[PDB]
Amino acid sequence: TRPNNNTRKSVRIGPGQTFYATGDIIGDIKQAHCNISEEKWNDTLQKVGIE
Amino acid sequence: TVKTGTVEEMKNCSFNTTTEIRDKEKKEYALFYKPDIVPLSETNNTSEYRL
Amino acid sequence: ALTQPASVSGSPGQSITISCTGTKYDVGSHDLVSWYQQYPGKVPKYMIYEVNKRPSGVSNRFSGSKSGNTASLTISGLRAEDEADYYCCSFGGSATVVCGGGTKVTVL
Amino acid sequence: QVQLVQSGAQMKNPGASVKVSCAPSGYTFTDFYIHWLRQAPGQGLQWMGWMNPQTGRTNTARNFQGRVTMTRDTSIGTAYMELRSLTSDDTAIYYCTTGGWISLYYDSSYYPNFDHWGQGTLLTVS
Ligand SMILES: *[C@@H]1O[C@H](CO)[C@@H](O[C@@H]2O[C@H](CO)[C@@H](O[C@@H]3O[C@H](CO)[C@@H](O)[C@H](O[C@H]4O[C@H](CO)[C@@H](O)[C@H](O)[C@@H]4O[C@H]4O[C@H](CO)[C@@H](O)[C@H](O)[C@@H]4O[C@H]4O[C@H](CO)[C@@H](O)[C@H](O)[C@@H]4O)[C@@H]3O)[C@H](O)[C@H]2NC(C)=O)[C@H](O)[C@H]1NC(C)=O
Ligand SMILES: *[C@@H]1O[C@H](CO)[C@@H](O[C@@H]2O[C@H](CO)[C@@H](O[C@@H]3O[C@H](CO)[C@@H](O)[C@H](O)[C@@H]3O)[C@H](O)[C@H]2NC(C)=O)[C@H](O)[C@H]1NC(C)=O
Repeated sequence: TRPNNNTRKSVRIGPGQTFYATGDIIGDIKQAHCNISEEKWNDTLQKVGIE
Repeated sequence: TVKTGTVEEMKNCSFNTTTEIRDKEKKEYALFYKPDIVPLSETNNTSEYRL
Repeated sequence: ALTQPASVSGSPGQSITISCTGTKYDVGSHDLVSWYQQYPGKVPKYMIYEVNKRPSGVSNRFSGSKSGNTASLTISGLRAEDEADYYCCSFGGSATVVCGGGTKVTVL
Repeated sequence: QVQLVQSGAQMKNPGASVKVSCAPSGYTFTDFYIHWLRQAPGQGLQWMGWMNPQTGRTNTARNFQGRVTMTRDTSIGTAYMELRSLTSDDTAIYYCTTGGWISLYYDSSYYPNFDHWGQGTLLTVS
């Protein structure tokens, strides 16, 4: 996940081209993180150890 | 420094973008991540950066 | 901002409800609705935090609900102690919270 | 138990600006958000802004954008709120309240969970 509420703003460049980039973070600040169960990962390393 | 508070990962960059008309340039900004941004050469550690 | 009725009344032993309504953004988007009691001349009190959950110390007489772009508190087993103002505060716009005008309760 | 102390009553002429102060007690200062609330005499509650005491990030309602700024001192364990461009209609009670729980992984800033309320302080403009 990425908890923070990024916006998106377009920058007009040249004849009709646009460039999308972040404009603001309307919320608070976060940490991007990934979650795995510790029990399931212990099992899936124990069995990989056995094999 | 979004709303009185620091964010460690994102830089608020401002650059002169070209409008649709070739003559007129416009000052524009966007929040670029780190990794995407590198300090620029030939300057005395100032706040000048490039992609 | 955010609409609420002005007042409500009933006799002791009855049950009454107080409603709150807002746009699809404020109340319709999240289950973040909280109800605060206030006796006149006192700091408010803390009754319902999520739309249908109570904290410690709050009687089971009080309970909440949500439906679409509106939510409502339920007061059950009325007595003279329930004569107080009640405000709803809910998740507002971007990263804000907006509060209603408040409803007065009169126990006959 | 926990208590939230606030400044005493205030009196001002229009345009003077006031910095109200809040001082929580009984819990770690940087573990819970601080939410600032207003109640004009005879009116309903109105929300001004929240603050992240861990990092000083703050946000205010649209009808206070720039008109209000709030900061804190973690060493003292207190929070401040400066209101600018006073009118006669700003006469109100101001409450300091304890919001959600800070964590690095989910935004609890906007959660309307005002667990504990300050005593409230009266600001008078006339
Ligand atoms: C990836 O993994 C990470 C790590 O596991 C995940 O981070 C964890 O995420 C959890 C949420 O999913 C988070 O849980 C929180 O933990 C705190 C720790 O104390 C806990 O207080 C929180 O629970 C309260 O708040 C929730 C909000 O909905 C309530 O549902 C819950 O019932 C608790 O409410 C009580 O305490 C609140 C404290 O603010 C009160 O505001 C609230 O009103 C309620 O009442 C108390 O106060 C009353 C007085 O006002 C009193 O009368 C009453 O008796 C109560 O005392 C919540 O569970 C973990 O903390 C978090 N871990 C870390 C390390 O950050 C992450 O989410 C994962 N990501 C994904 C995408 O899965
Ligand atoms: C995350 O950010 C989005 C915006 O990037 C927030 O959604 C926005 O919420 C505001 C509420 O103040 C909406 O404003 C309203 O727009 C309507 C027209 O759509 C207008 O008539 C109203 O007067 C008001 O201006 C805005 O439209 C809406 N934008 C989107 C794209 O949904 C969202 O609330 C944020 N969520 C969190 C949890 O921070």
